Amino acid sequence: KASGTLREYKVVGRCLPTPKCHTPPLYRMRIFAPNHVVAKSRFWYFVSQLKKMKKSSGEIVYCGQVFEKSPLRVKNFGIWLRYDSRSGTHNMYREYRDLTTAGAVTQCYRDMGARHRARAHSIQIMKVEEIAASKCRRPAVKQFHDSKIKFPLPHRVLRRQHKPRFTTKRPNTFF
Amino acid sequence: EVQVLVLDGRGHLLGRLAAIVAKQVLLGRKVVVVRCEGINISGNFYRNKLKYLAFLRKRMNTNPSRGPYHFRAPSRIFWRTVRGMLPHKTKRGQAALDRLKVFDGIPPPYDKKKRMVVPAALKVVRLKPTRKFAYLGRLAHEVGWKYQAVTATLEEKRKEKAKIHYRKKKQLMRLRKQAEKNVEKKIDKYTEVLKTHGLLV
Amino acid sequence: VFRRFVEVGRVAYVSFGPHAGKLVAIVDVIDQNRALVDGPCTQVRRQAMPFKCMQLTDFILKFPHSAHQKYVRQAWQKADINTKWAATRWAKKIEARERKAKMTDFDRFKVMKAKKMRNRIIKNEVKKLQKAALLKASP
Amino acid sequence: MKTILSNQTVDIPENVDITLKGRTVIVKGPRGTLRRDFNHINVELSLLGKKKKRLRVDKWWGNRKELATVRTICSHVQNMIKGVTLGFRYKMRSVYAHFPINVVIQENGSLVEIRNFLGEKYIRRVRMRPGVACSVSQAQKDELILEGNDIELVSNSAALIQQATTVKNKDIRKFLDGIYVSEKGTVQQA
RNA sequence: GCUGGGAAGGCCCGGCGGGGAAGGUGGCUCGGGGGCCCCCGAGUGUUACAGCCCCCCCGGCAGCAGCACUCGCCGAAUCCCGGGGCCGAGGGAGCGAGACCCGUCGCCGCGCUCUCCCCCCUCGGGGGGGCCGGGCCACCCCUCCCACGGCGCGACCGCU
RNA sequence: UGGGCCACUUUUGGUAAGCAGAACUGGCGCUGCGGGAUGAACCGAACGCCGGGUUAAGGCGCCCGAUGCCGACGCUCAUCAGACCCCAGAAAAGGUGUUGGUUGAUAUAGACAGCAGGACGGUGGCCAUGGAAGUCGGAAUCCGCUAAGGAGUGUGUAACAACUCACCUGCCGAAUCAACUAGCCCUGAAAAUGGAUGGCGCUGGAGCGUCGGGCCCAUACCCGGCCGUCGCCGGCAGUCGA
RNA sequence: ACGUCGCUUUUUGAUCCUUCGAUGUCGGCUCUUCCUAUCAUUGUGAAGCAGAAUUCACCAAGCGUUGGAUUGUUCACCCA
RNA sequence: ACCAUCUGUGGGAUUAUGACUGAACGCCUCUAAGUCAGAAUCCCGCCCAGGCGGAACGAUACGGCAGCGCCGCGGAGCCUCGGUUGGCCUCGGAUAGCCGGUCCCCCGCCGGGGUCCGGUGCGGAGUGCCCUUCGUCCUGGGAAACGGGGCGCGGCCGGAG
Ligand SMILES: [Mg+2]
Ligand SMILES: [Mg+2]
Ligand SMILES: [Mg+2]
Ligand SMILES: [Mg+2]
Ligand SMILES: [Mg+2]
Ligand SMILES: [Mg+2]
Ligand SMILES: [Mg+2]
Ligand SMILES: [Mg+2]
Ligand SMILES: [Mg+2]
Ligand SMILES: [Mg+2]
Ligand SMILES: [Mg+2]
Ligand SMILES: [Mg+2]
Ligand SMILES: [Mg+2]
Ligand SMILES: [Mg+2]
Ligand SMILES: [Mg+2]
Ligand SMILES: [Mg+2]
Ligand SMILES: [Mg+2]
Ligand SMILES: [Mg+2]
Ligand SMILES: [Mg+2]
Ligand SMILES: [Mg+2]
Ligand SMILES: [Mg+2]
Ligand SMILES: [Mg+2]
Ligand SMILES: [Mg+2]
Repeated sequence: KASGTLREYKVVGRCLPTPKCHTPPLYRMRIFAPNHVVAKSRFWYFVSQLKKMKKSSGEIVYCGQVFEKSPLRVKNFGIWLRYDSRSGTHNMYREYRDLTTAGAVTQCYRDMGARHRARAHSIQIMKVEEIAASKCRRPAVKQFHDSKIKFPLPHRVLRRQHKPRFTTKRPNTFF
Repeated sequence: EVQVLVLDGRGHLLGRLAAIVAKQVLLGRKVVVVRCEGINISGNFYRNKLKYLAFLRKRMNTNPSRGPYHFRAPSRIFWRTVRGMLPHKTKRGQAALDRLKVFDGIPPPYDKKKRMVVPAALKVVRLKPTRKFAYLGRLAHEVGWKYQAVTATLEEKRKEKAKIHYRKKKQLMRLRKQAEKNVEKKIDKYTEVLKTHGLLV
Repeated sequence: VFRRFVEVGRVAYVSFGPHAGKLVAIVDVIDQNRALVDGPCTQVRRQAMPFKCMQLTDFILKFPHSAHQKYVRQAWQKADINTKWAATRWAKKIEARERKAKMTDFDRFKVMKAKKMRNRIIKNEVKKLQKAALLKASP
Repeated sequence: MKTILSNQTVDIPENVDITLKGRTVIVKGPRGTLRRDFNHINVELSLLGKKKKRLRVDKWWGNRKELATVRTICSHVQNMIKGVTLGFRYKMRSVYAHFPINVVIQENGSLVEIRNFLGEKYIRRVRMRPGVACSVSQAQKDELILEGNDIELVSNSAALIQQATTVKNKDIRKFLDGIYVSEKGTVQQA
């Protein structure tokens, strides 16, 4: 699985009806996927391991994008995940701050890729929870819980380097 | 542009500047890079000196008089880098290489001109402040360039002369502002015309 | 040495992006790279925004962090940030740049003529001043 | 992990005047002027009080490596304060097994000659750093006093003497000759 | 057009309230910077001289994947206009008069006339309104069947 | 024609081999074209001669067409860095370099680290011997004073002694420790002509991981023109202006 | 030590890719350059380094690394 | 002809290594930032060669019509090579900061310090500035009239990389 800007999908599926059980149970999963197609694929992959279910021998009754309930409230996400490193499998718990659950998960995929060289197919999200600032544990997030937070941006590197490309004035960084 | 483009090599990264200059000279422009001893190189000085010592070791065993000519002067080093970025073995590449002039220090034809600066190549924006970097002048001097002293003294003298010229320029601007204060009444309408169209806030 | 600080209430000026050229107020801060930013009176609804497109101004507004847009607008309109920003030299320069760009050919002609005559007058005055300062001889 | 801010404060004594020319700290006191520029470190230096005269070093968004420069700058400034208030005196005791070491102080204590180290004919000649004064003690038998304001220069002069007095091709655990810095302290002991 | 018949959101200080906590408002205590009055930093907390989240007995209004660029999938639920570039292959299409000055022709889409009143410009020429009945839908009433979904009430059969 | 060879996967002999031999499919041979700097086999794609448009694989600092995006998030400093299937170079084992993660523990009843005290008695415990008094060893692991002190973690003496730690306390005020793990980097890491991420060079990246929008061209795909072939065993004897 | 991971192509093997319308096939003599896995010399750290002598390792290949009896020998051994 | 005799040389940055101050990690620490000493190595020197690389300087064509240099834009022209389609005549630089202006102190009437005042997403701004071409002729108001132009003559100064 690749990525993009992930969107969370509630995927509801079930086994196909059989004479043994004409009302097989329904199961819900939250799949953070680029689109509904990959969401269904990851859903089948996950329920194959969780239950004795198959894409062919079952069916998906629902696949709907879960909009963010509070996309304007800064909040802290704790993500329980497990992944296949180059020399085993390990469980990790990570902290993020984002306005969207899906954005927090995308940040998690990017951060795992940067810090542990892990690909999105290795990463396996198993819990995403909005948690309190007091329940935060990682200092990189804990340092942003301050009502009087204040900091300057010290070294503003000019990003319009090629416009103009040639000029008589040396750029000023302090702003 | 048809005019001769003059660059001040102080504070520019070597490859960053040479990459721009190669495209410029391939596009039919005339480029003059001055003060080539002031070009920086990213990475620490001992590492850069080791790299140049390795380039020194690369020579034709059979006859070094035919081998890779290791040019010691900073201007010649920058010129060689530009050559490496140019397709110098063709006629077009040779013409492009000939369109370039490189100088250690600033000769009299250019010390009375305005020197351009390439922001996309400057060390200030292409290097994080915590990284170490080396000066082409120190590196060249320590690998064989014999004129770090005379160039330093001549550059300081040119700095004094340009300081005097700048002092006179400041005096001229002071007089210009005083004259504007004098003829405010006479030029008040032209000032309004300029203001309405945005010149002269 | 620093005089402008990202904080709750600081007025930022957006330089690029879909909201370029508008003022906004910093409401909250996330991950060193983004800020919950909401400028109600300046037609920017609440959203996250990178610090790279912000240019802090010298105005600070007073409201609690992550307060609602109602209180943000109340503080903004009590401060009259629109008129103060219009009064500052930064917005004057931006306005002059815009009206310089929008100039037509006839306006360029008029600018040329006015500037020609104005520079003639100023240069003649400069020559007079140089004469006045040149008529000095006393060691 | 970029910590938002790391700041540290140093109190200036009353009889000391500290001026900031950018990142160049100029510390002036009864013993003179110590100047040092910290332009190799990107920090925010500021002077706060009017009677306390606090000096704050701030570093924003500093990772682990540069977070340690704040205490380094504060300690260097405190060293400057100590130098211009009480001065630095390094007492070195010249120890020898058999051959006495003839230490001769030349012009105004800026040159030290070690004559008979391990009973040889070569005379070591050591030039002290500028502003550093050497002396031969009176209350002690074989003792050298190195006085100055820059702790860097004083201790570097002491190291110059100590490493001039070096034994070669011998068991250094046996041959313990040389001059070693017995103690590091101040002048006026205030 | 659809979605959670979109999520949030903006205004009506949202009114009647409840609960909660801090990234703790005011106040109070402590220790500091400005000539017993102000600012800074450390504790207390439940609203105070800021606010935030959850539940409502209920909301109401505009707008609605926003011409305040927060976050989608599309078009029988889709159309109009404009610009740039490359190209011009083919060469007897006439069932009609019996072609003769010459296939402005096939299919497809339209306009006017062989009917008449008017309206508005123009000095005869332009721009318009139609012109009598039908159905079907929209409005009101009350009216049948079927399909689908949900809820209740039974008779049988089966699963205890 | 009846000498084959190569690649994924399977697979036999062999330490292994660009070795030798088998099975499946594809290719090279018989094959040009874009890409991998270069290359019989790898990736894309197969070819009449041209024009426009668009792609594939691969790229877009300069060589060298195209990121001259105000690209996004992080990681990493190398005094032998790194830089893309085949592929042109590396291992076990280490690091108090930095980052992330797991598990455990101490702590305002005062962590931890520093500076400062104490560090006792039966008992110079039993065998062991030349001397082993805590500290050469074989066994035992108790008691009281206690706040704590081990019949002992070390250094040391021939034995002692004398220092040291376990352990308690003082000063200090707020967090702290250890054991693992896997990312980059470093050590491990030595060959002969002078030399190779292709070169230049590159460190707010021209390196590494994960992603976005654009953009570049092949003989590939679409549209059009032309040539030839193949097919419709296609049409025309109706020149039938009557 | 028992084990275990490597490197090199100065040995000997393994294969037969290039050369059989020919690449003159051992050794010695002469002569130049290159490598370091350093024998000596420069600077060093360590030792069961007192001094002397010696042993291990580091930066390091600038300079040097010899005269002879026997043997076709490379190798081998001895004399100095 | 070591078979005779003579001569054979200095510096720098640094390696290993040993140190300084100083955190990280209220202790320590040669390292993280910043420093020091440091070698048959490296680089230059001394020595050899001297670029399809430059410098300064000298003399520069006859005794007979004979060559040449410089001055004139002096004219008339031939042949051949093509580009281009206003100019910018300049501080030094810092980037965890800059720039401009003013009153006191030094050093000969200006610069450098310190106080004060301004500006700073650089407007005393290269996203900038200067010039700006249809030409004349009547013909007025403004700027000016201490002006404008001489391929006009003669003089002085400055510039050496
Ligand atoms: Mg200290
Ligand atoms: Mg010895
Ligand atoms: Mg719409
Ligand atoms: Mg045609
Ligand atoms: Mg085989
Ligand atoms: Mg074979
Ligand atoms: Mg074939
Ligand atoms: Mg092929
Ligand atoms: Mg190719
Ligand atoms: Mg390759
Ligand atoms: Mg094409
Ligand atoms: Mg390429
Ligand atoms: Mg290009
Ligand atoms: Mg390595
Ligand atoms: Mg063969
Ligand atoms: Mg043959
Ligand atoms: Mg032959
Ligand atoms: Mg031969
Ligand atoms: Mg070695
Ligand atoms: Mg030699
Ligand atoms: Mg001789
Ligand atoms: Mg060191
Ligand atoms: Mg040194």
